[PDB]
Amino acid sequence: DNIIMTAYISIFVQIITAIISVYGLFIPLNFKDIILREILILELIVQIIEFIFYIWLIITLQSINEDITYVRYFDWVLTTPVMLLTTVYFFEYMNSDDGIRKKEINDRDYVYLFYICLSNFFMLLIGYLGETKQINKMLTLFGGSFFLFLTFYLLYVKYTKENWMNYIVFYFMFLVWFLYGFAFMFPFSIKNQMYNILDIVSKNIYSIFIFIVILNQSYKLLL
Repeated sequence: DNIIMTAYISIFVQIITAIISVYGLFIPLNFKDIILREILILELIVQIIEFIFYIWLIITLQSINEDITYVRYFDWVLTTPVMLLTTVYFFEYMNSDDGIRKKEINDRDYVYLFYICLSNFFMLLIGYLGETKQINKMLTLFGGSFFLFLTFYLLYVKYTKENWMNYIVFYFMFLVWFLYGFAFMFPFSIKNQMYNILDIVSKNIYSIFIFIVILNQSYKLLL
């Protein structure tokens, strides 16, 4: 019953986060802060895919007859590249001397951003092969972890600066994504409970963070 309970907890946070995010879109922004709204729009698009998966899950769990963990990959293969792009946009926001927008970043860096998303795709493909038992768990863990490390290395060396604001955002995200790999080791129920709660942290906490940064930047404009 704890897969269902953790799914409901995840859905609860998704709904409240979506409401917060929509109000966030309409907060007026100073010039330098425009990219924060570009990030929040993409986080809301991630939420649409996440929500469709979670409604599918709670309906499916009524009559589970097979191990449905692999179905998460149809969400992740869409959401995780968008989340890596929004992370790049947020690092560029933090670290850039004057105003920066996603078009400037995309137009400049599309090849490198492709590399990041291709590394991430290989991580997911290896996970999917392990989840569907087309390769053994040990090969899945080692190959998946290799591409997780490559993704986060490529992100670090291009987009971070050496300060504690950067270390918090980078290492929080790295640890949370690593813990999806940790979950892979566990039996059906425990693994799926872990994913249900991890999604709150990887997706919804990120949205709430961006909302609070917008509110902080814009508070004086609002009042």
